[PDB]
Amino acid sequence: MTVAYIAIGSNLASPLEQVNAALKALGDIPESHILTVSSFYRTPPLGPQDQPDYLNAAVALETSLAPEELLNHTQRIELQQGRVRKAERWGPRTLDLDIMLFGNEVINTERLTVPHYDMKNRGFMLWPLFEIAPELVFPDGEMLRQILHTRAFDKLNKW
Ligand SMILES: Nc1ncnc2c1ncn2[C@@H]1O[C@H](COP(=O)(O)CP(=O)(O)OP(=O)(O)O)[C@@H](O)[C@H]1O
Ligand SMILES: Cc1ccccc1C(=O)CSc1nc2nc(N)[nH]c(=O)c2[nH]1
Ligand SMILES: [Ca+2]
Ligand SMILES: [Ca+2]
Ligand SMILES: [Ca+2]
Repeated sequence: MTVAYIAIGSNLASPLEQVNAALKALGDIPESHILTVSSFYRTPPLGPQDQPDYLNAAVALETSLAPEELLNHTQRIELQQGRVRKAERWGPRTLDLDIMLFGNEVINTERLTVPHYDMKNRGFMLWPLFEIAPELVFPDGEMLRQILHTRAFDKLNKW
């Protein structure tokens, strides 16, 4: 088994409903069990700002799936919750499931890059992650606690 950490975001079609439904669906992924769910946070949009605020959360999922098999499931769940691809970069969406970490693994395939390429620069990923895994160490040895101690991030407000 490995513990995967997944970032959840939603800013369309009742984000609380989307995230609750996503948590049910994540539990239903085979060879996998949810260990921990963070608080829900209401966060201002980064990137384009002409969209509603996000609900952000993090989940710890213990799994014996291959990393790309986990991605298969997270993509399925997004699509089944009505996620539609628009032309605008970083536009709003009903559900976004980003695989932040897959144990200590470094993965670089055509479909999957882990650790998530920008997570160390995103408070809306790191703060919920710290809530559920304060002892976390990244594959490169960096400590989550040290990043959050050193780098300027806005505090998150709970939903
Ligand atoms: N760690 C990861 N988690 C989820 N998807 C990933 C991933 N690494 C690569 N991908 C790939 O990323 C592709 C595009 O996903 P999108 O959701 O449109 C990017 P985004 O989440 O809007 O932006 P971001 O990656 O800057 O957060 C997916 O089809 C998937 O194949
Ligand atoms: C941080 C950042 C810097 C520069 C350009 C883009 C971005 C995005 O994250 C864009 S996509 C995105 N932006 C987001 N904003 C919030 N609050 N929550 C999210 O889950 C979320 N996802
Ligand atoms: Ca399961
Ligand atoms: Ca994302
Ligand atoms: Ca995504």
